Amino acid sequence: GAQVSTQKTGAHEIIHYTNINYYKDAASNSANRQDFTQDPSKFTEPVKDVMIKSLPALN
Amino acid sequence: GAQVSTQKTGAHEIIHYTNINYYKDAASNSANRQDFTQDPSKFTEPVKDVMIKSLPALN
Amino acid sequence: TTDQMEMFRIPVTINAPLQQQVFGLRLQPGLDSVFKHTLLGEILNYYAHWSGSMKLTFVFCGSAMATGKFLIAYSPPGANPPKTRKDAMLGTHIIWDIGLQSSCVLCVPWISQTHYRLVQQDEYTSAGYVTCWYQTGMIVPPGTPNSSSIMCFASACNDFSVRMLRDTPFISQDNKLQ
Amino acid sequence: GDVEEAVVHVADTMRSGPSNSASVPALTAVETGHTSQVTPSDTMQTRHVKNYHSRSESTVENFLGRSACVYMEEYKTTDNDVNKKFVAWPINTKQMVQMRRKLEMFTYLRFDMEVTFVITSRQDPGTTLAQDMPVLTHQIMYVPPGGPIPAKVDDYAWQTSTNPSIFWTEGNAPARMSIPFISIGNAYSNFYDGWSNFDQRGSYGYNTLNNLGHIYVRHVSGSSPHPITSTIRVYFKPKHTRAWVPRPPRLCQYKKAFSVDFTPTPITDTRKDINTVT
Amino acid sequence: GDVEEAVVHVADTMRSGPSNSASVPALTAVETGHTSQVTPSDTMQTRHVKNYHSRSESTVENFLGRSACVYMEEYKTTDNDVNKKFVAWPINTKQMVQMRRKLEMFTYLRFDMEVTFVITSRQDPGTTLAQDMPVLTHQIMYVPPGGPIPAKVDDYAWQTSTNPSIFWTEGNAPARMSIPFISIGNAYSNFYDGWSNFDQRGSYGYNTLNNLGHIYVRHVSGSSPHPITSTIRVYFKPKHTRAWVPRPPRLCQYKKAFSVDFTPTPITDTRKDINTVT
Amino acid sequence: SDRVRSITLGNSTITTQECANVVVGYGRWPTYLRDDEATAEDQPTQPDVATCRFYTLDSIKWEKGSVGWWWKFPEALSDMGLFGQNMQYHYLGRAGYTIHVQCNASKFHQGCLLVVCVPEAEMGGAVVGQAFSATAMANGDKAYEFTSATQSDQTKVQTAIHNAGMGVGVGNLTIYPHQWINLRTNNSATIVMPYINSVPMDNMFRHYNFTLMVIPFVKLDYADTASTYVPITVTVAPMCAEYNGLRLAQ
Amino acid sequence: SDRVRSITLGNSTITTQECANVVVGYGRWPTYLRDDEATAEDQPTQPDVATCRFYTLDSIKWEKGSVGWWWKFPEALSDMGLFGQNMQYHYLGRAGYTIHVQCNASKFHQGCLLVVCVPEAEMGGAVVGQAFSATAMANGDKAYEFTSATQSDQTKVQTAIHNAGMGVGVGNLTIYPHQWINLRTNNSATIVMPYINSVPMDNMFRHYNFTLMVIPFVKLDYADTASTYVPITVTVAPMCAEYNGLRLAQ
Ligand SMILES: CN1CCN(Cc2ccc(NCc3ccc(C(F)(F)F)cc3)cc2)CC1
Ligand SMILES: CN1CCN(Cc2ccc(NCc3ccc(C(F)(F)F)cc3)cc2)CC1
Ligand SMILES: CCCCCCCCCCCCCC(=O)O
Ligand SMILES: CCCCCCCCCCCCCC(=O)O
Repeated sequence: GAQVSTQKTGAHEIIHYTNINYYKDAASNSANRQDFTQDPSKFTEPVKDVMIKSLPALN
Repeated sequence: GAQVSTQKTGAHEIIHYTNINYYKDAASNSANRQDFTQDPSKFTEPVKDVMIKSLPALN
Repeated sequence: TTDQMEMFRIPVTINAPLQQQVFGLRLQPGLDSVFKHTLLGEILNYYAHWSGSMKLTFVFCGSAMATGKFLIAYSPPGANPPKTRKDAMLGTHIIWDIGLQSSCVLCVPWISQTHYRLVQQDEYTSAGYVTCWYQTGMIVPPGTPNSSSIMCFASACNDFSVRMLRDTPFISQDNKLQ
Repeated sequence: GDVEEAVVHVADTMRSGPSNSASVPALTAVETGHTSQVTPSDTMQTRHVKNYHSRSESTVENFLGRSACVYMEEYKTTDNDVNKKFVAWPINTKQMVQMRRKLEMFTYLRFDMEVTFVITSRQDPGTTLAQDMPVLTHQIMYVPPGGPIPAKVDDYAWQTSTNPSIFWTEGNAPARMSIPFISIGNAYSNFYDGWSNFDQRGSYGYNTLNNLGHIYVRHVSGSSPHPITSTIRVYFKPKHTRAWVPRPPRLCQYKKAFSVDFTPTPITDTRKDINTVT
Repeated sequence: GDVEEAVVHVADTMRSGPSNSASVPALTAVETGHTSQVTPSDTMQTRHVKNYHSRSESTVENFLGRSACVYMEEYKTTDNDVNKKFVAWPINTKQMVQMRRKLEMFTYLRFDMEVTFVITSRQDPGTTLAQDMPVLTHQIMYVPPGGPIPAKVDDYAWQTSTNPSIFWTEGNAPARMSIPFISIGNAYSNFYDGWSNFDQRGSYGYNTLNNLGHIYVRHVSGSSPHPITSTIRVYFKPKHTRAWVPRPPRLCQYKKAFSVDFTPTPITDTRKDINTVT
Repeated sequence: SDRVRSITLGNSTITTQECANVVVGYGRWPTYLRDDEATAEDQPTQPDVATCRFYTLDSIKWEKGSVGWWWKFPEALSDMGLFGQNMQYHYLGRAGYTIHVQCNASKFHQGCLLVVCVPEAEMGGAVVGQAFSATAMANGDKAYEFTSATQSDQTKVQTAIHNAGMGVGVGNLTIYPHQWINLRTNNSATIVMPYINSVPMDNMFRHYNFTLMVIPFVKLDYADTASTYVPITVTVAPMCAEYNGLRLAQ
Repeated sequence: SDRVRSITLGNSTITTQECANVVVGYGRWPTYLRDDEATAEDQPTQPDVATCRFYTLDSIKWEKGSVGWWWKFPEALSDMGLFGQNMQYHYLGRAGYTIHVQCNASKFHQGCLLVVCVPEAEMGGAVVGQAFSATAMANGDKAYEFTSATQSDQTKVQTAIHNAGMGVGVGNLTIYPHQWINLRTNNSATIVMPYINSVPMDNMFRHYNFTLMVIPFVKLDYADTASTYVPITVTVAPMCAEYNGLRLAQ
């Protein structure tokens, strides 16, 4: 019941670490700071009709 | 001789932990607070003849 | 109440002014004095949060020849409790008819904005009121007592639950027992 | 395979519509001793609700699975009175009200025990306090019933050869230890409605079944030029619990450590009238 | 298998050459509420650039995943005033400005909590300081809402049977502990534009939703011949965080711990004129 | 046993342990308007559990000298709950009703009541050739009393009980849907009335769909008891209500 | 052409020949509550076309010296049509909104307005450490005016425009859903706001879901014309409204 996952490193320069959970409550686990998904559309493009950057904004 | 079992978490939001026993006496083990079976019939329906909720209680 | 046992009986009379109130109470199972020391309130007082529906069962303990009808209504939280039967009947209610079956139940549904409510209830987590009114009145034949009594039973449904174990405030000591 | 791989939400609410039939779930009869099993779906229209609440925290294991203090006492490192330099406590769970009430909600219990000891020391006030003392050490002795009992701090009985003991030094973590189910019967009894003698005479009540032994504590060899006072607190934490025959919680305040004696108390508080709701 | 084997760089720049066409990416209309998605490649010639920068450190988990102090208070081991020998703090995150502002950038939050306690002691000045005291011990008590509250250092309420508590001895590592998501609602609310009573009266603002309980601290049994003062610091560290509805950061200085009251402030600093660049 | 009945509408429930069967109008259960019979074009509103629920009107006293009472609908419910508001804010309306009448007495009382719903119960004035206002026959939830003697005041309806204010024999009202409340064996009457009219929908403030009448055919009687009167209560619940034509209220 | 928009809710329609695109909250369209997120048990009411329709609030004047206005919802609609009645008669409520703001002027006028919906727009009092009643920030449909200078009266909210009564930079309100009304190319703004809260449902009389603000960033200006002011009108339409917990009104 041991998880093996990669660790943060450079771009092009054994980059593995092991984790085990000792407690029966999920709140005791360590921070899951390895997620890097993001989507700015909800705040940058809240319009109904899709607008193309190349075409004029209006007409 | 390691047990792997799930840990308490949310409803719809690696949820595993490992346990090993180090002592030869079962009294030294940790609390087994992961059991959630229950049956209120012994105290709520102690009658001999089964009664249906829909039908009248008497006659 | 000079006699403690009198606390368990709700008085009733024969010639009641039409549409009179029988009783009224706040729905605070863990804080109101009515439910404080009941078998349910005692359990809730060991916790901080609670949720689910409740059952109120009323039993008529009058004569066998007596008859009557009663209206029992539950009013969700609001700015004012009901003052008359017309106000009360707008909320959830049931018409109780006294006959061979001597008891009727009134399931108080779980209507709340939050998944849980505080045992130490406040204005934010208020729960409402429960009241009972005369529907038709009590009628008795000659040679019977002019008064009767009713009793109420409280229990939790199968969807009830509690949370956050805490220490009860009903018991305390000043010195070590010997 | 060097591994062995080893949740019950409350009931949901079903949609209900208008009804008009001879079935009457609302009416019942409490005279049978039967609690009604009606649900809100049986007396009003309801929507379909998926409920994820669970009763995990309401289990007896979790309810009783909390450490609670059961006894404290003070003893001095040096003093004229011999009896004041050590403690001797007959084991019992009736001393402290909170844990007593928590346990007394059931008639019979069967569990393992986890015991933790918290010890603190302080220097007594006086006209001359300047002194230097190394770290103190403490000994905890458990004497099953019938064993020898020490009569003074430096008695021979403190040389335990069979009696379990713990030696602890100040500044470290509190001492901890486990005890199995050590009752002669099949389960502990919080209440005992009976007598000791066969002719209905002698001791009465749960005092008759309390034969768990004693606990003794002392300073190993510390003897300061000036008095020093230490306090010990005992904490019990049931494990692997099982309970039978629940009983109503107590209402009157406790008054004796080995009796049920009480004073009559009102059922509950009062209000202006039966209609007052404000 | 006793193992289970479980990165997104910023956008690159594409080569662009001279252009002459009817397409006009530069011109847009902000009246739509739409932020332009143009890139430097769309308005000038650019070379091909492979970019390895990542936004790992800008995630909300890392931004809020730092322990920050939220409260400190002092209590004495011995004194004439009973209220001065222990602390009683209603839990809230509005006391300290840095963490308050960090949290107030979002409307709703949902996270687990990690609490760490730092305790230090010092001897009060006086005309006579010579004394010898063993190591001190401290107790931290958490009382959910509605529970009994101690009225003095040696009150019976300190015998926790259900209330979690921590006993800590000076000289060891700071105490640490975890708390799950304990809100009655689906998420914490930093702001609440509403009232307490249904007729729009009573308390107003986020003070209405603060019912997290209290924390109490005391010296277990330490009572020195001379006063000793101790200080406790509380640190919060959110874990497994989720946020919704971001809002602009605050500009005016805080003035109340349970209100949004403020004093008007200039938008920003000034300069000599619109053309000054030196 | 078939002598126990339970009715559940909306967030209200009615339970009777002592009742007869249930009469269903002319054999037709209330239902929504069909697509091939409608005339209005705009979508109708269907307040469901908010308007379809039991509403208890005020209670009356039954004395030895009572003659009878009547109520006119939906003017009786015109100012009740959300039903009244929805009536006020709409031009057209349509709904069936369920009527429940409660009356209980000991086994030593005697009496018989007739409960009947009369559709289009047009009434004539006391002084023939003299008009009456819309206050001598409907003023909200209050009940109007019949009279044993011939009415003489010109400002109110002819209340002769034996004619029922309609110029017809009172004993012939059995043709309409009805039930009897006999204290020997009954305590309540239940009638389900579908929507009856010559048009798919109509304004509820201008037109009285039907009238409810309670007449004691056998006068109440008792001897040597402390109870001086027998209260009567009426409960009504609209069914399958739908409204159309939103305008300014009133 | 994409510069013409038409919106049809209930028995009302809105047509604009001169408008920009439509902003949809945070990309979420209003919808009914799901079965696996609800907490209340009793069936919810869904007044459909009776509550979901456009309701035009009172109009304001835009002068050369105007500073801005704000409205708080749903207190603004608390006494409008059947929506207000249904709010009064129920304990819990839930609904999304569609906000339309109208402002038209000739080609020779100049000015820019910011239209933004601020959820949970908690406001502070003028005199710090002094409470205000529920009348200095919401009194029905009337609009409340911002102030250029710092507020001094202790009985009302701090109306400093540059702080927006929330202690934040007025220029940073762009983060919330918003649109601009520029007289050069625009006459109306449309915003669709879904239901945003920390609980599935809430009482609408105790809690202000969101606040609507209109701020002139560029003051109105004109020369040599007979028109002295430019009226502004606001129209709102609840969407997918459903209520629960019938109690006595008020
Ligand atoms: C009245 N209650 C009946 C049940 N009984 C349970 C119980 C049984 C045994 C113990 N032992 C505690 C203990 C004492 C001494 C040591 C020693 F230090 F000697 F090893 C260890 C554990 C506790 C409770 C409780 C009373
Ligand atoms: C205004 N902010 C709302 C969100 N809330 C989050 C939050 C919730 C609970 C805690 N608990 C801290 C804690 C107190 C006491 C103990 C004890 F020592 F009693 F076990 C443990 C943890 C903190 C923050 C913060 C306020
Ligand atoms: C309470 C858990 C203690 C774990 C102690 C360290 C791990 C010992 C077992 C070796 C790792 C194998 C774990 C696994 O089977 O997943
Ligand atoms: C006294 C037991 C000490 C155990 C030390 C940690 C475990 C080391 C072995 C790795 C885990 C495998 C255990 C197993 O075979 O079940």
